[PDB]
Amino acid sequence: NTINIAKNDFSDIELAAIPFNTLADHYGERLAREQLALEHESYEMGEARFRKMFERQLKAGEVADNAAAKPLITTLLPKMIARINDWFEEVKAKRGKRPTAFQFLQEIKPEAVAYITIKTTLACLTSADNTTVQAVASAIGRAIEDEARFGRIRDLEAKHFKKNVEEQLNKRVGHVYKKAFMQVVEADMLSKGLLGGEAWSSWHKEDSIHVGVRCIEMLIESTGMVSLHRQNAGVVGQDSETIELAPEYAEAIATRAGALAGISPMFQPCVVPPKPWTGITGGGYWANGRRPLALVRTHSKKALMRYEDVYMPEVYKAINIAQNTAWKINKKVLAVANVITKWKHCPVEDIPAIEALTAWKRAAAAVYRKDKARKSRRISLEFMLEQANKFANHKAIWFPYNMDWRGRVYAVSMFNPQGNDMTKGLLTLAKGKPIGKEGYYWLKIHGANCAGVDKVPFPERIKFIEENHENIMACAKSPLENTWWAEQDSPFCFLAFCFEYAGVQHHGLSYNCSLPLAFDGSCSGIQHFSAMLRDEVGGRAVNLLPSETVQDIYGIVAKKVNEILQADAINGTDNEVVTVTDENTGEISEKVKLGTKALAGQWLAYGVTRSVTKRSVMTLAYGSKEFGFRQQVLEDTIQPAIDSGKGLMFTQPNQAAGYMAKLIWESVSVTVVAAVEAMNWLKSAAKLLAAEVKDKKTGEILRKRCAVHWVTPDGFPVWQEYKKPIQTRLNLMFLGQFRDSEIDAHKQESGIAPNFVHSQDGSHLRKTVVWAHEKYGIESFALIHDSFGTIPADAANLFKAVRETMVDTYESCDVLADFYDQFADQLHESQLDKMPALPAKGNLNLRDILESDFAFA
DNA sequence: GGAATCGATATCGCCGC
RNA sequence: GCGGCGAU
DNA sequence: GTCGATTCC
Ligand SMILES: Nc1ncnc2c1ncn2[C@@H]1O[C@H](COP(=O)(O)CP(=O)(O)OP(=O)(O)O)[C@@H](O)[C@H]1O
Ligand SMILES: [Mg+2]
Ligand SMILES: [Mg+2]
Repeated sequence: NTINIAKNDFSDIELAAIPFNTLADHYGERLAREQLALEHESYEMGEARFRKMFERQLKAGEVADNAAAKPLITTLLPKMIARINDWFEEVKAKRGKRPTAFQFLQEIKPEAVAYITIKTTLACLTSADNTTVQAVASAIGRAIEDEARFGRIRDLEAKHFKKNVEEQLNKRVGHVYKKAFMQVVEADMLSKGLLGGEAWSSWHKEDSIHVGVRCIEMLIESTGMVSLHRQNAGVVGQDSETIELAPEYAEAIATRAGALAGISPMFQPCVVPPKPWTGITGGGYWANGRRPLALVRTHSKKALMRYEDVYMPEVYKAINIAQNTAWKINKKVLAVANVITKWKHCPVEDIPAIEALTAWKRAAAAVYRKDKARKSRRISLEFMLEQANKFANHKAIWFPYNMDWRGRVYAVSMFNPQGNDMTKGLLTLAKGKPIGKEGYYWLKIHGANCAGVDKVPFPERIKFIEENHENIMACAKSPLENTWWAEQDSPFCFLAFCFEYAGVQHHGLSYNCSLPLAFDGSCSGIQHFSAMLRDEVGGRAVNLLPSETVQDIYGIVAKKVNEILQADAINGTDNEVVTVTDENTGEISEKVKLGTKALAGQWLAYGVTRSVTKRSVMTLAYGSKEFGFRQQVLEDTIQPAIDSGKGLMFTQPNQAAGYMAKLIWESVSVTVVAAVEAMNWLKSAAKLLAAEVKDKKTGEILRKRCAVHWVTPDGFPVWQEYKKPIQTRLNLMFLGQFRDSEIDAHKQESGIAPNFVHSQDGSHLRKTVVWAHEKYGIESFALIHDSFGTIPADAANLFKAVRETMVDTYESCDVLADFYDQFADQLHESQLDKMPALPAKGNLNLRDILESDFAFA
């Protein structure tokens, strides 16, 4: 019984009587009457959102795992753990055989029990009918039992062995299986590890009821959450004492849930250009919803305020400029999806084209997930395709844009430009230009990108387009009769285009064409680093330097690795049988340690190509180094290998993947040395600044833990402040939640590298939005972090504006150093030496960028 | 110092138990 | 919180 | 299960 918010609350955002004459005037009565009734819906779609989710929270008893009920259990668990702590001193300070519950409740951490009760309590209390203290008490015990039993595993026996457990534990969902897991763990733990009995088999259902009853007692004692009243006293088959939730506390919830359901808005797009950003907040949507948009998406309220008075117009315009872009539904494209999705889970998934256990149960696991997604993935489809259907007859729709704490612009709504193929393919720009002989040279280029040809020179890409002109046309003539679009690396977009490419043919270059051609960078990551350090080797790689042949970072590190293989294939170490005794069993074993010489043999035997290197290198920007590739190598190619038929050669999977790692790791830390250096330098910087330098002779705080802060080239300032709570409260099979804060130096030193590049690309895009807006009449953009698009016509320009906006930023500054000046005077006296120097620069000439056909942006 | 522990892919979003 | 999805 | 790097004895 939740306080329906859908009253005077949402009523707030009045779509007919509010100071909205501002919009009316500016766009009209209808659109301004629309924008507000929409926004209003968003919330109405937000409340509903909350209810149905809250419905199944009660309907499974998980009403404790709901933010609506978590504020009570915060003042409710201190009262209850204290009373059980006095009660343990009440019978300990009194001779005579100790109560039935007290023998057991002396095994499970009291705090735990304390909670265990609260939860399963409210859970059964929200059941259909059965609330009797009989079944109730039975439940509580049932559970507490489990925790003293399997919590001993996590306490002494698997002190470290638990590592191998935790993992498969969390992965296990639902009370049942989690138990299924812990019993089988127990049966093998005493079968090898620590020995003893199982003094829980003596725990009769009686013992269980006993526990579950003395607790509840403690519960109505310490608190009044539940009043223990008699149900029809004076009857033999009706007089049963039962539990009821204190009407007061029930209101707390119904109320907390009420106000909650009103801050989860379903952000739609706008009917009228968004409300420019004046600062910090109030931006994007127009109404004054009980959920304003922040300029920046941040975690802590204070962190957002640090912006309030900051100056940065370069930035405020970017958002605003970019946010003004008008788009429209691709009415043609949509009636294609409107057909094929109603005849297929995935319009483009299947179209008629021309180690025993640990493996059989390996693929079995597959077949499970692969169907999880196929159903989650359609859950998102059904959404888009709906949104899309709402706004198909609208003349033009707009998207508000925030930023993440590090810069990056995002749209606000759910259905947005930064979608997936299908998504992006329903979205084309509202104002067009006529195309022109140069505007169409780019339609076509795009068309080449959308079909997968993009690592071959632009004429080529055009060759392609032209060789298949008939096809394309086919598709655009009749889309449903031809699946050639579909099979294309980006179908729904690539078919976006085919309807344009046939508009050209029917109207010659005078064709008004609003479709977003987009210029994607190579690996923004390495790029920036390689520029901010003039690394010609590296830039070459991401195509910072112009070339005739599209350079492919993966393909080249592939290379550098095949070169090491063959070098070990001839020299290198030989095998080696080393003895490995198990940590749990103490059993002796024989394991031959494949040597470089052979490992390679295999590698070579398998067939190393771009595809064995991609992921590792493409994530190299987020941190992964030598260690993290193993896992990747192994599962991204070694496993699916064996599990595919090939893989024979993979005698020691782990060893083959331990090795390939290092190879990769050596082959990239020489191709993008830049990225390597810049990242590590940065990583140092943050470590230091994270540290809590003291004197271990006073154990005195010399310079507390410093966060990290810098300012992007376009005026944006980023604040890397990762906080870790000092709490804790792990539970086994039920929950295990909440119980001040401090900077978590690890998170801190981790997230610098990525974040920094990530705020940087940030600046860069915000600038090209501006630059190419002011300097060239371009007023219509497609923004995807590292992907800029515009209409066929302004296209020619964009392409250059970027290669421009870029070289400007790297020429004019050295964020690396600038970044120094930022913390420099914050490094305590003592650490002034552990801070390595800014790596030397290179011989790259940024100005080359301006002529790199392939480093689009 | 030396032996004992955490940790290893970044930010945004949606959905779900 | 874990799971999955999707965006770079 | 390698590499190491930071913590407490
Ligand atoms: N290990 C990883 N973890 C998370 N996201 C990853 C990832 N590896 C790749 N991705 C994402 O997956 C996407 C891969 O798309 P692809 O089309 O395979 C890459 P690409 O950069 O166009 O090169 P390609 O043409 O060689 O495929 C990237 O957009 C990236 O953001
Ligand atoms: Mg690609
Ligand atoms: Mg990526």
